[PDB]
Amino acid sequence: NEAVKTLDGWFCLHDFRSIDWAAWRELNPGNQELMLNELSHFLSDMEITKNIGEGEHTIYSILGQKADLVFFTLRDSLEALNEVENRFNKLAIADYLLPTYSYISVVELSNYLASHMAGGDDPYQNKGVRARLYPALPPKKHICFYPMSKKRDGADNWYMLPMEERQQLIRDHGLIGRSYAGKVQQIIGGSIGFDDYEWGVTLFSDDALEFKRIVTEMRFDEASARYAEFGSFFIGNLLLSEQLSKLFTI
Amino acid sequence: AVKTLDGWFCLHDFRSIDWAAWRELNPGNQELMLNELSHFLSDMEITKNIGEGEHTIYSILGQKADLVFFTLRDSLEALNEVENRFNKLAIADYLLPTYSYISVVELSNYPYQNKGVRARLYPALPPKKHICFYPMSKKRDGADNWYMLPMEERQQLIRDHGLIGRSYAGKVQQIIGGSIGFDDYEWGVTLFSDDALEFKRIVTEMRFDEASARYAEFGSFFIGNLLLSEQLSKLFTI
Amino acid sequence: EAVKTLDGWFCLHDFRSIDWAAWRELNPGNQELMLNELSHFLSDMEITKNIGEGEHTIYSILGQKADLVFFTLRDSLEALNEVENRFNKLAIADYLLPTYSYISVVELSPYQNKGVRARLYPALPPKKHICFYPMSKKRDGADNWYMLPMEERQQLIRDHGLIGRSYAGKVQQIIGGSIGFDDYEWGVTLFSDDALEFKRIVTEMRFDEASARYAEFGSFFIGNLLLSEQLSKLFTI
Amino acid sequence: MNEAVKTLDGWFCLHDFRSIDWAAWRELNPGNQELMLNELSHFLSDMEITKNIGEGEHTIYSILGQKADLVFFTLRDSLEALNEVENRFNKLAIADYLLPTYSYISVVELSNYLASHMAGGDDPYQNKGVRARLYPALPPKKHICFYPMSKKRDGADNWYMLPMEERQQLIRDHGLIGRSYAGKVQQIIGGSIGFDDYEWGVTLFSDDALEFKRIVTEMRFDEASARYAEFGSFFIGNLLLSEQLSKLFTI
Amino acid sequence: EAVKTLDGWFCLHDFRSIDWAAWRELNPGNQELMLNELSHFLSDMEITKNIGEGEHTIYSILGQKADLVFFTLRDSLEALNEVENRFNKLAIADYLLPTYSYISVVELSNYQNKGVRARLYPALPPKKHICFYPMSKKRDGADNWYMLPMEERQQLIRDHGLIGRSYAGKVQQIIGGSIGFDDYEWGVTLFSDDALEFKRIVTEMRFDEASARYAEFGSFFIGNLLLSEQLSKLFTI
Ligand code: FEC
Ligand code: FEC
Ligand code: FEC
Ligand code: FEC
Ligand code: FEC
Ligand SMILES: [Cl-]
Ligand code: NA
Ligand code: NA
Ligand code: NA
Ligand code: NA
Ligand code: NA
Ligand code: NA
Ligand code: NA
Repeated sequence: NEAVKTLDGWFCLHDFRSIDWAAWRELNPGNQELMLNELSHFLSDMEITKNIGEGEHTIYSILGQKADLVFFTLRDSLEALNEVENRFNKLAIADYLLPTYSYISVVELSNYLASHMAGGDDPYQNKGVRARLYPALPPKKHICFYPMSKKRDGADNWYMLPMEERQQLIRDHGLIGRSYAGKVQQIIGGSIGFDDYEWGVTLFSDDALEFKRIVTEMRFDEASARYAEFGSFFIGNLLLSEQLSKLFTI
Repeated sequence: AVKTLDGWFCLHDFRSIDWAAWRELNPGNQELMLNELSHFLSDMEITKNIGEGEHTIYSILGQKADLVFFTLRDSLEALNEVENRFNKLAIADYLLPTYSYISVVELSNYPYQNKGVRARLYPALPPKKHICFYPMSKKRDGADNWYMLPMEERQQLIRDHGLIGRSYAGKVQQIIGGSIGFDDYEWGVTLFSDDALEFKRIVTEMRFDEASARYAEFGSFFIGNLLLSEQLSKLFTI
Repeated sequence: EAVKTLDGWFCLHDFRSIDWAAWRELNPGNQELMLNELSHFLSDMEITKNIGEGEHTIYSILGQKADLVFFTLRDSLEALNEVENRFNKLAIADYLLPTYSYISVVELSPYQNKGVRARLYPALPPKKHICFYPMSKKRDGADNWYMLPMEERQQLIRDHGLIGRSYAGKVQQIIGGSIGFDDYEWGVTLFSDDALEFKRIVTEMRFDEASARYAEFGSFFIGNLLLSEQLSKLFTI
Repeated sequence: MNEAVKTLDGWFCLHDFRSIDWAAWRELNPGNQELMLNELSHFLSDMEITKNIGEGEHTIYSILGQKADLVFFTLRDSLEALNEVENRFNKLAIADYLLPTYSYISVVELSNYLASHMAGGDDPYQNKGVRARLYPALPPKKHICFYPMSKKRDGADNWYMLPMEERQQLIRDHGLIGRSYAGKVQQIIGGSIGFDDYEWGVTLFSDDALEFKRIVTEMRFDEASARYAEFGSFFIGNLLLSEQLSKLFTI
Repeated sequence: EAVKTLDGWFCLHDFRSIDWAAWRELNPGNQELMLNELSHFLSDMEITKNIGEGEHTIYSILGQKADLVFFTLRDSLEALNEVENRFNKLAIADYLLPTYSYISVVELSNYQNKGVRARLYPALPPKKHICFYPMSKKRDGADNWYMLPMEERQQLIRDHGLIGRSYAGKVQQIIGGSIGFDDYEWGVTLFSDDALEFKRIVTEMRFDEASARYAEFGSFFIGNLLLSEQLSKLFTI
């Protein structure tokens, strides 16, 4: 009956793309170089915004046919995020990066558990809270993304549960997640009102098998076993600018 | 069974921009097509001014769409004519259809001369910075069957739903379009706000209210930023 | 305990999207030739109608699902498929892209009775608007229509019909049975001069137990009557 | 504890649904069209040879609606032979104009819910009546109906949790309805557990398409289907002989 | 309460459909050059197989879902993604259209032991046929695998394994865990010289409670072994 409340940080876009190798193959090397030069300029623009504290971004190569690349971008406004989107699509090389999936969310800190001492202070001025709402992206070797929702299915209805019961379920969920400290970092984007599921979940690790371990362990925790609804899963490997030229060289 | 008052017919027209093909046009042809679109929109502005409809444009975040054209007309004939004349614009070959929704502005009984009722059936569109659209239906699933509830139960559920919505006065404006008989869900919901986080807040709060917790089925969600006709030239300039 | 039906014309709902980008590239003379051929095809349809061997009508569809629906009725599946092939062989059909179709047969849940024939071989009323959607009856746990005893189903059907009778002169329905023919169990076509009547009747029925508990719906399509004269206007950019 | 159904299995089956790309076909001049039709005609006569030496069957139906315009139903004695027919077909020049819209892989199946021959030590695959079912001759009926289906595993309606004697009863009652359509509807059941996305592909043949509606409707009120049937898409079509193809493909 | 797993090679199931119409437009010379490049690519993968750093095989797939599956196993996600990108950059890959893929890791559950290594880093038997499908365990009302206590689940897995052991020598299985990696929880590959053994084992398991009550299935793919030396014949029109 008591709705969850959230603190909300950067707006987020997960932008998945497949490379149109057949078309790219037809460009002569000089034109490929010009397009990669322009992309490097765009990416340095991204880096400038990161270095003044106004957003974040990273790129991972995606395994399988769902995508070749994910561009994960965070900005302080939907206007800025959409401007990045348009600037990217207007790049010459974007004609060769075909959209296969996207997700819009906002970094979310819910109030199921406390993130700071109660008592009148502005949480947005708490620098530990800020480090979570406006997260620096760890350059971990692997990324995992998937959206999810909470079930509203007969006797398994998360949104009919009272606050104290949801708090208990989230608390137990967090005990598992905290046991992966130093092995898995999570960024939770809330997407109710913004996209097709209720959260977009990003995990970072140097060992992709930690994704399998934590997701499996949580699936036996009642919060997920009874109430999790999952979308598609995407797994990838860190892709640094220095590796893009190689990737786009046939 | 609920009864309703019904206002303007509505089209949400979602479009993706085909940049790769647009890029191949020389600047003169791009300008010609944008000028044709500009006259199309000024003709829609006239219809808006004479009180025979409304329309607005928002840029859409993510890959679902680049633009939404939200048009309201007093007849399905007029609405279909707008749609066909839009599709026949040269520039429409570069605006690819990704999703659409058809509905009618709805006011339930949970009069047409009443000026306050008219303001809702024939709504002026607020030029808010952000839009949110999603369709939804009510469940008919085992023990969670909205349409098997007696009228008094549904009236209580709607009443509690409305109390939440009233607490967002001044922060979120809603247009509810009925679509039973017209499209694949039962309502199209359009929200307008200067702060997109208010969409997240109102939709989350309603999801813990029984009327939605037990009975709501949701389609896809679209969020966007207001786009004025005068900004189209810049958007389409590569 | 299974229902028995009387069966009439075989029906095709053929939804098409207009490929404006390609159509735009045709010079005016070629557009005119293709419209001339289409006008010949439609007069062929009209001849079958006028000798009592079928029916047909065209409506413009709102939204992106389709631009046009061609609703054709014929006395055999061979004749229905032949119309289909003739239509797709038209030059202009290259610009009418297929987006959805439905196959059904007009259903009454005797064949010399004139009143029955008027239902099995229905004249299409030239109403301003059309509504189409397919549906099935649920087989879902405790909401299982096909496990109900005949007398229960009969009662549910009765109350459904009372609602329908109250829309006499506002909505005309054609019910096509499609069990064995398409992906749902019925195709429902509604005709009216006031499209809000579609919303009213479908909503009122959805609160009736027959639909509230047991109805499963496909996509809905709503449209406006398109006469031959208005086709030339439509296809003139 | 729970006894799984056992099956006898015959020819492997491909239902290959295709849509005609009239816009592309229209751009060919008559000489090149006739030539691609000639190649198709030779292909079909080679299939006819395979049928005549008892190594398979095949038939063609025109499909109503937009799901497809044609179905090529092919039966062969091995998956290697079936896949070679498929590839050889796709390599026909005309196949570029026959766009794939749906396919189904199955194997002609005779379950052991009811007996097909007297118990004993005899090899059923030498029983000529059993063979007539496992390696079915295709009747040249005017109409075909195809749809895949599965049995539900959904809460209290779980077919695969039922004991054998209860499933036997349900199938027995199903068969009583089916046998009442003797001379009106012929069925070929292809099992596809492990081979495709549903558990069976069902093909019906009849000279009156309304018998399809009649039998399927009547069965849907039988408990075996009312409680446990899960249905895919339905396809209905009209017999198309090879000699009718030139007329079909003449614009 | 949660299962713990040993994890071996990372796996890619890469399903492709041949674009026959585009391939037909190529002159035989270009076709041969593209097939030569593919042959070199495959022989490089054979080297990786011979030094024990991975595995791969190719099967032709029945029906329209695909024409080929490329099944590749590598010791890192970096090495797997590199194979994938190298493949897509082959000229011939423009004619091998992607129709489905699966990412998993060979999994041994706890429900250098040289015998363990033979399962985690499996040699691929050159069986005449392959079967692939993904699956998950249900979390649906009263049929919720992940809410069962460990002892119940262990019993269900025990009975499941008895069935699998009775097919030893006829069916070889590779179970890939995919929780966190793809859309289902496992990818299941079966190998056999008799495709009917796929139907027999999968059917028999479906009447076992572990699958009857709790298994959720994706699409099924079946195919015939395709050696590198047979590719020229397949692609020659
Ligand atoms: C992995 C993974 C998933 C997705 C798969 C699954 O849930 O089965 C996953 C799913 C979710 C989902 C939805 C939610 C939103 C729940 C809601 O608001 O109803 C959601 C929400 C939370 N998670 Fe979560 N998670 N999660 C971690 C990993 C995963 N988490 C790790 C690691 C940590 C530990 C890091 C940290 O301290 O924040 C962690 C902690 C939290 C906390 C903080 C609670 C606490 O501190 O006690 C909240 C709130
Ligand atoms: C947002 C949103 C949704 C979408 C569903 C969701 O769970 O997100 C949403 C959904 C629906 C739906 C269906 C219905 C139709 C009920 C039915 O006929 O089943 C539906 C119907 C009503 N709503 Fe609704 N809403 N809603 C608001 C926002 C949202 N509303 C705000 C704000 C207000 C407050 C407006 C005000 O009173 O000033 C508000 C009020 C009403 C009133 C009473 C208004 C009046 O006449 O006074 C009726 C009736
Ligand atoms: C509209 C609409 C639907 C769509 C379902 C929905 O919930 O939207 C709709 C749905 C169905 C469906 C299925 C069936 C058949 C299901 C079955 O179990 O046989 C089905 C069958 C019948 N309907 Fe129906 N309808 N329906 C009307 C409109 C609609 N109807 C109007 C109007 C009338 C009143 C006209 C009259 O009195 O003749 C009317 C009456 C009947 C009668 C009684 C007349 C007769 O003998 O045929 C039968 C039987
Ligand atoms: C039509 C139709 C369907 C699909 C619609 C539905 O609701 O099932 C249909 C569906 C199925 C399905 C699955 C199965 C698989 C059962 C299982 O193994 O679970 C399945 C299996 C069988 N069917 Fe079936 N059918 N079916 C007929 C028509 C239809 N049948 C006609 C006709 C006959 C009459 C046979 C003849 O004499 O030629 C007939 C007979 C059998 C027999 C033989 C039983 C007996 O002889 O007593 C078995 C086994
Ligand atoms: C575990 C688990 C799953 C997935 C669900 C879950 O994790 O709860 C799981 C899934 C499957 C699936 C599908 C199939 C294929 C057919 C099917 O019903 O889908 C399937 C088929 C087989 N399994 Fe299976 N399993 N499985 C074990 C555990 C699991 N198994 C353990 C254990 C062993 C015994 C190995 C050991 O521990 O020493 C074992 C053995 C086999 C053998 C025989 C192998 C052999 O003799 O070498 C076959 C055939
Ligand atoms: Cl902390
Ligand atoms: Na990839
Ligand atoms: Na703030
Ligand atoms: Na966008
Ligand atoms: Na339209
Ligand atoms: Na057809
Ligand atoms: Na290699
Ligand atoms: Na194939």
